[PDB]
Amino acid sequence: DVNFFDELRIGLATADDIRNWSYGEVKKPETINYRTLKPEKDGLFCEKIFGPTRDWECYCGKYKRVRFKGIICERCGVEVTRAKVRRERMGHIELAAPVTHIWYFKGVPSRLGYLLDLAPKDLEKIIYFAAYVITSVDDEMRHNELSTLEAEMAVEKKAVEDQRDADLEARAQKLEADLAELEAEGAKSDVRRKVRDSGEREMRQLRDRAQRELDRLDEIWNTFTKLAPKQLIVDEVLYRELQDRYGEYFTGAMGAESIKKLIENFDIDAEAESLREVIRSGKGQKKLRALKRLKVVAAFQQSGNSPMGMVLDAVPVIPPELRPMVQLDGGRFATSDLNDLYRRVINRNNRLKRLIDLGAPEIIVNNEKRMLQESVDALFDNGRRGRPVTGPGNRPLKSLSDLLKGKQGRFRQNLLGKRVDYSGRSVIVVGPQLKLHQCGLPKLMALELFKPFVMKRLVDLNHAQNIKSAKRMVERQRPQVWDVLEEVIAEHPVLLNRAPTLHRLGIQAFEPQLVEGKAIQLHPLVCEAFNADFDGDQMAVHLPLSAEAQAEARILMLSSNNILSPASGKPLAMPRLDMVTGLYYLTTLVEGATGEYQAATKDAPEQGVYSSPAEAIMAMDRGALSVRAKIKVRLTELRPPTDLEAQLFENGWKPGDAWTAETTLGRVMFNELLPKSYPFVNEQMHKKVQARIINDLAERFPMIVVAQTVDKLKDAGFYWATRSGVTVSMADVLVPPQKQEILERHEAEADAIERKYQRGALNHTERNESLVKIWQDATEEVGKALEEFYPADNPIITIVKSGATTADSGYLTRRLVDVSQDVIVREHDCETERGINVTLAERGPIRDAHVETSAFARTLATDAVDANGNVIIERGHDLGDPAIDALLAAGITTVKVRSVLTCTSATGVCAMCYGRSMATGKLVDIGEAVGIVAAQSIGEPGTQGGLPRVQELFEARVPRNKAPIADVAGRVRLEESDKFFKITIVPDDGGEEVVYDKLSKRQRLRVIGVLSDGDHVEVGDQLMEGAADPHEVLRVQGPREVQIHLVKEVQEVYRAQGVSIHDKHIEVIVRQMLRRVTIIDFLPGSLTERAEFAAGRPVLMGITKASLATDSWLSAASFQETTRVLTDAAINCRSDKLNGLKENVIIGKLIPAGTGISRYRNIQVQPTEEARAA
Ligand SMILES: [Zn+2]
Ligand SMILES: [Zn+2]
Repeated sequence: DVNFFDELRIGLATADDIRNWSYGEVKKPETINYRTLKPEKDGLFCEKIFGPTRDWECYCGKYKRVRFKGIICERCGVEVTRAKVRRERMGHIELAAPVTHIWYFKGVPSRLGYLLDLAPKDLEKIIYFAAYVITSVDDEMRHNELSTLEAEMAVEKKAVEDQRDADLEARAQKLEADLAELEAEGAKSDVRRKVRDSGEREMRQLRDRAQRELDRLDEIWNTFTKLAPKQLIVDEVLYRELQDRYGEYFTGAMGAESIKKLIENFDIDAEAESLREVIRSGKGQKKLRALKRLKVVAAFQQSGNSPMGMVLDAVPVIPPELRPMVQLDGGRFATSDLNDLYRRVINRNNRLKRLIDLGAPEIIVNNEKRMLQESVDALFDNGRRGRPVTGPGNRPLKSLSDLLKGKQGRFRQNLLGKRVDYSGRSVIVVGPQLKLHQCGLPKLMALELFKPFVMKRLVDLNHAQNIKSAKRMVERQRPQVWDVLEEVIAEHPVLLNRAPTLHRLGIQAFEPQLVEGKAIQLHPLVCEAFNADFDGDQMAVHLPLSAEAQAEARILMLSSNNILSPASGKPLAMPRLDMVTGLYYLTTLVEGATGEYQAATKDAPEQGVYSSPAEAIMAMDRGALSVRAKIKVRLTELRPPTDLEAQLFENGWKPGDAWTAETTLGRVMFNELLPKSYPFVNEQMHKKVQARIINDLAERFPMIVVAQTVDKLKDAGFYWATRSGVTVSMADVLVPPQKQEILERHEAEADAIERKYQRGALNHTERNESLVKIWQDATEEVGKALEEFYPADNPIITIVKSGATTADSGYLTRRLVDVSQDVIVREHDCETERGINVTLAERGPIRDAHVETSAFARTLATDAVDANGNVIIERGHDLGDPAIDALLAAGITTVKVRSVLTCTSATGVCAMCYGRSMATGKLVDIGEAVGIVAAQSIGEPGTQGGLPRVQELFEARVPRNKAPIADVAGRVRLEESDKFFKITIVPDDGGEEVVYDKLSKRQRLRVIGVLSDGDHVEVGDQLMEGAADPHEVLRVQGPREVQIHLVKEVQEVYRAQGVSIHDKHIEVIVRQMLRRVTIIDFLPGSLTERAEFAAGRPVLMGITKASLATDSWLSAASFQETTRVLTDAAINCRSDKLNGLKENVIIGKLIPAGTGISRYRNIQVQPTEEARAA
């Protein structure tokens, strides 16, 4: 209970370790008495072994008081201690015969098979009593008596030969005399042939019968002469022969005990040195099988674990409370399957003792041992071999393997989650009147949620004197407690979350406000992040308790601090669907509106101007001014545009100054919502515009400003969405009757052309092309009507013009997370000069469309200067959007920017290489777990040329349809075989021509225009449109290029669906694929870390393979291939440093990211001496 450890080591549990764990051997397969329902002595649940059922009470009760702690009762053998030990103490079962641990024997690849060099099929026949095996052979005695045995054996083989030849002549003698005697008597020719045919077969059968024994004897002599330990005999009559004669030279057995003997007479070191020598002689299958086999042999040599652990002499029994036997409510009983699996083991084990003691033919005994062997396999991993053990209803029993994994739908649930106190949920309803940092909380829910809190305040203010009175006071919902609730709730944040949780914005903090009703009121702007429809969705509420937790909610997870998508940097809390149309209408400009500005001439002065913005309101309330009119007024509090601001002042400003411009009264009221410092906009507030303006604000103003500014756009957006006058009815939804009639000629002409196609006037391609012209004619016709058909001021069009309008992908996101979770910023700067080139909106006489996801939010590796001229931007600059335009003037077409691919940080990555945090808009903060955020940023749209191609890339699999890349630079010769293509590259060396043999015409050539014969080609160009083998480009272009390629492919898929993911997210995932280099040979094994590293090569491997290769063994176990990881980890005897965050989550430690880093969890908070005086 120290809560802070360092390592976690695993190793094969020996028979002694098991005996040391156990608190007593369970001897009987008895659960509990059928009458008293008390635990039966010496059986499962035995209180003597595992512990008491009641705290400080022995079984008989002689010592039933709270005293006598840790004293064993001399009548029932029960220790006097808390009943909790009934969940910590184990038992054991002493096996009358050894047994194999199914994990090391059957788990692929066979650990025992590779350890003793026995094929798995052969090994299976040994442990399950299908064939004998030679344990020991005495050479010297055999060699000395070899002569006599040979002589005696020859005599025997001859005696058979003398008999065989002597028998055949007798039958032939009879037939010779018999057939002739029958021939003497009148008989048909066929009769003689039948007898002779029978006689010939009779002889044939007789010689072959003697030949059989000759081959048998020969096999006996050969098998004896070449007898050697580890040999296997399946005949069982041959073996019987070897025992009756020559029985003193050799020894053989079956089952686990023979396997145990071979391990006893086994020299790892002796063997370990032979196989090390064996690797050099024959390269191929022999050395390969030796290479694989040595890994296990070396693991046993380096570690102190005895390979004897693979065969158990004792079996551990899990505590009872984890396999509990419980009396169900309603009279029935329920119990774990382990008890029936343990029952099989102990039942058969005891019967064996019986059989052994009685003395029984080996068949009966061996049959019992095999049964015992199988019962332990079922106990550990049921069904792993043969038909699984089934109970009633033919359902397989839950083995230990199943319950550790979760093989019966338990693992998923463990990472499906664990439940938590101080929580609740309910259906959500819209909260249009809430501030962004607030949420509506049903009073009842907030009551039960804060129950403990309001209880203390209810007692302190002496409404009730004792705590018991406070509990009943809240339980009965006394009217006095509602005043104490607002006091405990004040400035106490809560966490809202809606499943499924895709990105980190799926959980946010809010200021709880007590509300009437049983529904949660959610702010309307956060619907985007939660993907929360109001069709009846429910949301969960959690209550942060500790100071650190509350602070994390106020600072890290607060609603108004998280506005920008942590994937694209785009704003999410930006208005949508209602406020868009409302703001669109407010700012729109209508010609000839009431009060329209008119520059009156020669009879009166202009009538469109107005004294101040307030006056226009009085003209709008009266019928004088339409908010959407083109009037002009003089504003004294808004800031003028940039271009017009220079002409007017250029030296001072207009906090109290005035100025005139012509805009809609609405466009005025709109700009009032923005900050005072922001320049006037004066535009129809299109959907796209609001994104621009909101983006700009995030860069120029703090968060609180944008939060309050978006709050003001919500109110205005809604208010004018109601006065918008947008409703559906018969007229608007009506589809034009003329469109249906015009298509009749459209459909008759497309069909009339089909009647001419059959006649022979079709011309076979123009006809098909002409039909498209007909079909295209209707498309043109609908456009000819569409805007003219429905009045420009149509509410359906206005909604369009304004812009207002599963687990398979989450399966991929899980592998993404598990491969990148340990990637966190660990230092501000690694100081590396390396970087990568960005195209930066090239091809101009023109900005690249993908600059926002490749160049935005980066940092320069080298200064950017435009020659001839001054340096445009200094290295290490943030490369904001304003910087791009400044860079655009210089005419630059490439930029070097730092990246996590080139970062040299020993641990994790550095801030400067990572760059700007998408959520904060500033430099990324040390400790940010950019890996998890990256996996989410990629996984979320996964549910949204699709997921198979993306999964094909991240898993590093050979492309579905392979496409060749250029192996060397030079010109290209193109040839066309029948149904094939040949592509020869004539190098500029010019050396050996590179020929790409056979290429399906179905997978046509790539494009520059389309490639032709004789074009120049570089060292990495893709020759045909398709997916190039990532392992191919790796060996060709090197690690730095494979990353550039993969990112280009992944981002192209997401770009195809209109998803904006910044490259750095994808890069974080790719970086983890090239971290290891294969050695396998100057070193023992391949795939050591690049930093860990006698020549090795750069390696490309999938996320699933890369994540399973992590140094933590319990992280790889909770991920995939559970049984496999433990077996290899137990053998190697690995120790986990508990460095990654997954591990700490399991044991309950602080994750080494965010508020858990060393630098951040050791802050000392003391008040300055200067402040205390006050
Ligand atoms: Zn007792
Ligand atoms: Zn770096």
